[PDB]
Amino acid sequence: SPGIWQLDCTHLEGKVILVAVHVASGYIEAEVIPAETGQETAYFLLKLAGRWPVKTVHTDNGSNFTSTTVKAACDWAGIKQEESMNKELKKIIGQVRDQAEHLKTAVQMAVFIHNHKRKGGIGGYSAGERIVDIIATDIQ
Amino acid sequence: SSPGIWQLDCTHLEGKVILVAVHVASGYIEAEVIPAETGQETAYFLLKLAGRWPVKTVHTDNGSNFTSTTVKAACDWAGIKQEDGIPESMNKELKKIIGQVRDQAEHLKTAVQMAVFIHNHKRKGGIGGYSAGERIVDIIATDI
Ligand SMILES: OC[C@H]1O[C@@](CO)(O[C@H]2O[C@H](CO)[C@@H](O)[C@H](O)[C@H]2O)[C@@H](O)[C@@H]1O
Repeated sequence: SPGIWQLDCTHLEGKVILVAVHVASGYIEAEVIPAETGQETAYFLLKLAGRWPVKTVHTDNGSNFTSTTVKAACDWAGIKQEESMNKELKKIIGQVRDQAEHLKTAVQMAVFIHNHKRKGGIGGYSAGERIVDIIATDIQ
Repeated sequence: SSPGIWQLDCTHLEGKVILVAVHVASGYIEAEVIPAETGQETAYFLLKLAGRWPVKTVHTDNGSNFTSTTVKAACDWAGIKQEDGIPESMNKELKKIIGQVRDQAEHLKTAVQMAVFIHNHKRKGGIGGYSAGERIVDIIATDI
């Protein structure tokens, strides 16, 4: 399961947030985009796949994933197309929304907070640690 | 060669600005095309980067975008030690790869990400070696 991601959209302050969750780790990446378009989705996926070993993305079946540009991006990147941390992200965005002028800044603060937050006590791991451990282990 | 050290540079192509972050120990890169080297764009890039990797230190070219208060405030928030002026065949490398995929993309920003993808997946050191992508996670992993 190291190459499995789930992608979802969130709408906030009349803007769109694209969120990718690495399913096995809970690690997230996110971008704020003007609108939920095929071009933006394709670009997002291309960035994701240049950064992590992406094999499969699970999506809602919106039209932004059907587009020919998204299909070309996925073909090129070797990606196959097919809420727990999602309500959380919204939560953290609120907790810090005041520390920032723009929405996209608060979003990236929340991603930061989420990915570095240790789960559990001493002995625990953050999501950022889990994803790299999983991938490093897979590579052996 | 600490695992937490990144170098940021900029490169210009077709009248556009590419901000590049290089994980020094592994050669792994991240990049974005931005409208101009401003404080807020730079600060936004750094905050995203720090959200995705354990960034302890960033070496910069001391450009005016880094001396801006917006960037210094981002580094402070993210706990990044900003090291300005601390010392490049990487930019030559990225530009070369960008050339090899440029006719597959309608827009430069797309060709840049494709180039980043190719660089990070390229096996270095022969069939027996590893890519920058493999190297960064092997270096950064705390519990294998
Ligand atoms: O290069 C523009 C491209 O980047 C995206 C994210 O994929 O926009 C975000 O990232 C840029 C680079 O950091 C920022 O300049 C921009 O403001 C931010 O929204 C895409 O939306 C866009 O196509």
